[PDB]
Amino acid sequence: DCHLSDMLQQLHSVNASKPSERGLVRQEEAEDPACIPIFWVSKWVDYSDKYGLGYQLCDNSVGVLFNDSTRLILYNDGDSLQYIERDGTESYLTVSSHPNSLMKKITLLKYFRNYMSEHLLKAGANITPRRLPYLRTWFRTRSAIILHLSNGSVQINFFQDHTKLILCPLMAAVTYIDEKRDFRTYRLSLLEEYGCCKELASRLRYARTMVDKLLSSR
Repeated sequence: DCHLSDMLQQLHSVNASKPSERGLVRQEEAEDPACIPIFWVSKWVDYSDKYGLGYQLCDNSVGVLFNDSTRLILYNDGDSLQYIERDGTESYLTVSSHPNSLMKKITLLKYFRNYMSEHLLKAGANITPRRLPYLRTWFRTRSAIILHLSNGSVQINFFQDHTKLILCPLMAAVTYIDEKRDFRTYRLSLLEEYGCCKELASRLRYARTMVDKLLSSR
């Protein structure tokens, strides 16, 4: 796939520049507003033992990648749906149309929505952004969950300190959410030029290994 291999080269480039080892790091000069992401995952629920993975995007739409490799998205109007078949065929319908064949999946998505609404907090709820994607694939390690969106964006959420990266290969940009929920969006090639802090550098090193894993899968 194109977007992942571009992302890999982009990450390699920044990491090969050893950006945290500059005399003076000038991270702020690498900031670029035109590169702020439009979509990212604000909440997620791993029910992969039985059903699949539920998630909410920053616009309050919710999606599920089911164990059977199909996907369902509920738009933030709370009635419109997009169903994506195993083979990639997408169709639009409504919850209120009550399609008997999809009622199980609709019920499961509503459960995920309701659970995330009452029991999880929204990630990146303060971000000012600059079609809706679905979750292509995901996996987790001991320290992070990795989410690959259909627009090419890769998001990595670190468990131990609540930090997050949103990587976009189209904009060649990374958005970093630190422990304080402070966020900044950087052009990768400008990080090469101006440097960055040790903690973003280490997470970009981790990100590269994660993109390797996604590619070797694929």
